[PDB]
Amino acid sequence: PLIVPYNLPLPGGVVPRMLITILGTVKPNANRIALDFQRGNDVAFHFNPRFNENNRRVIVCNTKLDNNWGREERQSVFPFESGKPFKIQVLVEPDHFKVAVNDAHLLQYNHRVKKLNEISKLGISGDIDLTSASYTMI
Ligand SMILES: CO[C@@H]1[C@@H](n2cc(-c3ccc(Cl)c(F)c3F)nn2)[C@@H](O)[C@@H](CO)O[C@@H]1Cc1cn(C2(CF)COC2)nn1
Ligand SMILES: [Cl-]
Repeated sequence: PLIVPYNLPLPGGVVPRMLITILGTVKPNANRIALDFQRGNDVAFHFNPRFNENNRRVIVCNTKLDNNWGREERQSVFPFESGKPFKIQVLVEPDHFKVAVNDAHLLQYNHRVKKLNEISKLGISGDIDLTSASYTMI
């Protein structure tokens, strides 16, 4: 186990068939979790479970370019529970990131940042106990 915030290097960026697995436990009274796939200061893919946005649970996904947040893609299907162990898997495909949580498909996010081989860091932050963060090629 690791203390957040944690930054997982992605040397030479990401490539299709790369499967990034984040294991942890959601804190009791969790408010937010964030994964930030970064290309330098740009956030190619921000994955942001929010546990109480206007008393609703929502997944917010977005890209940050030149320090500006773009168009949010939102999803009400919310597989996380306060206090429970989770597995987030981000599978890099040619045209999108595919996200599955606890072995159930959650969402796809089309590549806005095109230079996959420059998405060289993954930041992990928010209301989790981080167990591990790793990747393999499928
Ligand atoms: C509150 O800041 C949010 C941003 N955010 C979260 C964290 C964050 C830090 C620390 C921790 Cl531990 C975490 F879990 C975290 F999520 N940092 N920045 C990010 O979630 C963004 C996504 O779109 O939304 C917000 C910012 C935002 C959104 N917008 C619009 C365009 F998108 C929506 O109408 C205009 N303009 N600004
Ligand atoms: Cl944090």
